[PDB]
Amino acid sequence: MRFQYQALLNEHQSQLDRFSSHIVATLDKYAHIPHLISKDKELVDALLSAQNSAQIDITNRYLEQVNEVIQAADTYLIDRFGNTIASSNWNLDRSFIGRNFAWRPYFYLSIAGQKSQYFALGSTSGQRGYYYAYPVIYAAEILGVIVVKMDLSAIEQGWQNKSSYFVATDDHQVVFMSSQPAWLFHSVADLSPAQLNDIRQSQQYLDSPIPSLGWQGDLQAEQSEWRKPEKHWLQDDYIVSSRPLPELALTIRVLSPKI
Ligand SMILES: [Ca+2]
Ligand SMILES: [Ca+2]
Repeated sequence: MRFQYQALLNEHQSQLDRFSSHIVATLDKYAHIPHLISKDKELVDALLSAQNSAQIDITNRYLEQVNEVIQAADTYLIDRFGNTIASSNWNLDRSFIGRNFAWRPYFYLSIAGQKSQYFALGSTSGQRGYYYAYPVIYAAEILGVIVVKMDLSAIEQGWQNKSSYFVATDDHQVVFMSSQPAWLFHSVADLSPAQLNDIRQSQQYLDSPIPSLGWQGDLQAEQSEWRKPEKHWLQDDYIVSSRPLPELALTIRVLSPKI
């Protein structure tokens, strides 16, 4: 079987190439949309007359149309103070209208004039998403931020292997996407109270308890093994190959049971 270990690592490299490709192709359908619509009349006019209900009506219906064309979860416009003033979900139970997101990194970074991206557990929706944001600029001034939130299903559904698993981990090794849903919002390895407090303060996963999956291993290695404490009652160990995707601040990992 060890006569098969290198071959498995080689196959892992191909799986990571194919999945990373799928991820990039899927995100590419949404990444440029905030810039595309950012200066559109409907968005700028709303930011300039945010308390004009007829204008907000026009802008809400436009964002709803855009959101349907791109098949995103939500597309919404935020003023320069962080308040959502128009949104594709204005007519849904999860309406973001009136909610303030100045505390979210995608708003903090984009109101400073740059494009930004982020992933999180949605605070109003309760749904995970990948977020792209872009500043709305008119007459050389930043007036607000436009955001597109993408549901993660098409990415997770692209993992079709039935003999291996994948997880996408953030910088604290918290599992944000996975082919095993039970591992979502758990860390790969134990975290200290201080680390858990930092995650909680960021609100990236809201108030989610972040339990530990308890694996041990070199989480910084491209090719490694994850094991449980010796003599533990379940030794579900794995051969694990990892591929960081810096732009996304996520590392993709493929896990194959060892033996
Ligand atoms: Ca435009
Ligand atoms: Ca084993």
